[PDB]
Amino acid sequence: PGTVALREIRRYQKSTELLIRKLPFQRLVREIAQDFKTDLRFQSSAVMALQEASEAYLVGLFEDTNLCAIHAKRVTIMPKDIQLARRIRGERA
Amino acid sequence: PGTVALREIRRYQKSTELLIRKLPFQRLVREIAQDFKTDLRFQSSAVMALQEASEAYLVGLFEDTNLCAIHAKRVTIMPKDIQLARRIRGER
Amino acid sequence: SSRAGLQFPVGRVHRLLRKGNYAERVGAGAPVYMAAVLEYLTAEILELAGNAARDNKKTRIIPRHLQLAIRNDEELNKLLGKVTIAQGGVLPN
Amino acid sequence: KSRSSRAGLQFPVGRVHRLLRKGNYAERVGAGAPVYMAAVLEYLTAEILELAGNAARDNKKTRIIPRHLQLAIRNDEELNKLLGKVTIAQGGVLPNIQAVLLP
Amino acid sequence: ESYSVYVYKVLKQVHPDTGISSKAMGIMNSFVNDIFERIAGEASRLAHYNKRSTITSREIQTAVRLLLPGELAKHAVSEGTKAVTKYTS
Amino acid sequence: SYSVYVYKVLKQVHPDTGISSKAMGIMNSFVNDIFERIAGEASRLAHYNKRSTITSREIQTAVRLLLPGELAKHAVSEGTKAVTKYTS
Amino acid sequence: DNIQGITKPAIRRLARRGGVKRISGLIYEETRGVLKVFLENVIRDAVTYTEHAKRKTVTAMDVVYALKRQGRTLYGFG
Amino acid sequence: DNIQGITKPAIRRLARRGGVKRISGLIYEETRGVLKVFLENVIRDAVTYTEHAKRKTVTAMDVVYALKRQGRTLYGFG
DNA sequence: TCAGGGTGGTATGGCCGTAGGCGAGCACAAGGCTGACTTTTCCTCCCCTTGTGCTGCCTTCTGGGGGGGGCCCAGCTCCTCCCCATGCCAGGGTCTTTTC
DNA sequence: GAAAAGACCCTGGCATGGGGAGGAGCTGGGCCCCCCCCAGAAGGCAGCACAAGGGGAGGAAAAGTCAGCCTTGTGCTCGCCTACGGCCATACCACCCTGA
Repeated sequence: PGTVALREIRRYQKSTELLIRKLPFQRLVREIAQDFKTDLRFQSSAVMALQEASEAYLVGLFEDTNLCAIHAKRVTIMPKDIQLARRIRGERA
Repeated sequence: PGTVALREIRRYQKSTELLIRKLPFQRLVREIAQDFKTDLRFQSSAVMALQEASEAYLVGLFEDTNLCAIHAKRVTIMPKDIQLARRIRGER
Repeated sequence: SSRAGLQFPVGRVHRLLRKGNYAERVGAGAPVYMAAVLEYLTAEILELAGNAARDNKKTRIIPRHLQLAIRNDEELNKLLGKVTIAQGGVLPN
Repeated sequence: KSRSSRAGLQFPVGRVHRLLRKGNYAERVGAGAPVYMAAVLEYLTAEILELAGNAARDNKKTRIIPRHLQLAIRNDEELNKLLGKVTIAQGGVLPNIQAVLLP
Repeated sequence: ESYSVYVYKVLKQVHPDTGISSKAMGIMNSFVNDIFERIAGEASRLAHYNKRSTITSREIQTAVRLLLPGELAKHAVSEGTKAVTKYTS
Repeated sequence: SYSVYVYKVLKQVHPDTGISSKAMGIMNSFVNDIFERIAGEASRLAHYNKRSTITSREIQTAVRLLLPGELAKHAVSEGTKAVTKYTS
Repeated sequence: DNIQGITKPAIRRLARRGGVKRISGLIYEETRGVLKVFLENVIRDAVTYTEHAKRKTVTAMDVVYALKRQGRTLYGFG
Repeated sequence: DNIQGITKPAIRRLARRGGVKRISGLIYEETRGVLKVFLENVIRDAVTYTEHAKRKTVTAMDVVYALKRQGRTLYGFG
């Protein structure tokens, strides 16, 4: 139960596509922006710029969470690894 | 062995002095700047600014190192911890 | 400053704006706004740094009080998150 | 006369001049600032593009795509440090796994 | 740029007993000379974003709420619109 | 938009390899970013010494502050070569 | 409600891109909260820029500016 | 060779200020080489400004700007 | 030593007309993706032991901190002026948009 | 990516205020030395508690399977928003003197 994970890593590191479905992500963008301004409109490139950055922030956060996991002599990443990574990069202490 | 370390923690956390000796710090600074430009003078305030920046940087690093030890179920901070903190920070 | 009720110098901030090359034209409300915002922020950071001084049984403000007040907050700490306050020490934690 | 040939350059020293002046960076702008900041960017572009073209030829391809620019930037140590806050769109990540993770 | 004369006035209105040491005055000079460049570096590029040439209370308002956290920007903007209103009037 | 000059540089270094329309919308952002970087640093360098002009000394110091290591060394060399060729 | 459109396969795919081999079952909600905070922080700045330019539509550059305002300059969107 | 002037007691006091309880035996040598690169960066970004201003005395303002350009602002020295 | 009252002007900006691109909304398949389930293997987590490196303490000896003083190169100021960068206009060369 | 037409400012020429490079004067503060002496560092030893290895158990990810659903690629429409244009209104800059 660790070989499919190793080929999944080798598959999703070689590719550059967007791993979050565009329609639900655009719905999330539109549902968040509403609390700031009602009747707001977006371009296609506004959504595709929010997503293309939200999918690099999360990948970087995961490459730091994995480092915390390896530090703790572990392979299963846990929420406390994310918390440590965020605290140390200063995102939210 | 460790209660004297907790009282030490309290003492050096309640205090704002410079924990590195000023003359050795100055000689280190003037040794470092010699590589860049020889016969380079320094102010007193310039060296004090460097020592205030460095002693806050190192103190801030030793707080991330302690987190990287509490993560690994340890109390002894180690170079492994310093490198983990300095890599997650972005410096390494 | 007298017309706008500002203890910060509206004329001086106007001179700083014009000489600072921010734009080629500074309006007549720009330095009035940006001498009430700085004045308010200074008042905000002095309130807490004086309350800390009252907490250390001292009639004087010191960088220790300033760092203590700035860090023991939520929004001032977020704003001044990459600032080194000389002779400030660190919060007892 | 072409001041971007008087220097030996290919970036427009004239357009860099007008951008330096319009951007409000100083009340005056010298006569060598546009030529210096049209050879810094030309050299930096000629470096990143050469590295990305090499990365594309390593993938048996003949057209640079954002993946190759990201590969070149994140593979070179200097460009890593220069572009350390840059999110290259449609770039992916560097193919790399931990050694504590393999069987 | 010394604001030492003015930082001392505003303290006399809030704390009429507490003083500032010369080391803590040299810090508040660095503070005000820092949020001054912070605000009018955001209110500067905002004009260039709009291809505009004038920095006014519309751009200062935007820069303030673009750099100040949460309830701070809700108050920093509040004081300014209470200032420019009196200045023009 | 620097697309034509990025094309010229690309054709000069790698004359067989081409560039995509989205690998070109990154070079434009790259050049626009590393312009607004050196130009802001040279602006600070002029303002601190209380100058009104920006020249190829404030550009050179900004290069030396921004670019790391051999990048800065070679960029300074190229800038000096271009300015000393324009002047001549 | 739309935060669950970031499905468990999507977060796991992102983690596999980040090199994560094994994923605990609580990582998914943590990543959803994290993404929500990131999006809330960037969109606020983008809409503030849009309101300043008096527009009604959030342009791509209005987001690029909100992203370079956070030290996360984004290349590729003009 | 004045890097040994950052003595083990000083590195331990700096550690106690951060909250460290127990210190390994390689922490001192590993902190010396961290402070060395930090100073090597700042005392290069300050001498750059010094040389530009055609001065030979490094000023607190050169240091403060060299620190500001690395994301670490310092309040107190001008 | 610098900000404020008064004059003139002109350029930057405010307001209405407009038309067209793009952004939102609606069906419609229908296959790829997702969600639920099951088995089971591997990973996490706890417990035990030890032996080793870390701490605490004691003594000695050093070298950094606190002054005092000399001097001597360096940074700041003042005045000259000259050489560099700017405001403005003519014309076309180059950069911008479309088509294959 | 190359060919073809257009339109927008690039480059040259002319007149000009001004910005900074230079020489001189000055003074100040940074380096260098001298003395003391006492607190701090360095070394050594006892002892102790903590990190790391070993082992075992169980439970929670992971892999394979199957059924449902819903994103999306497509087509179509409506309209509103926004960039451009035209006209003109007044806000602030350059300048002249003064008083805080």
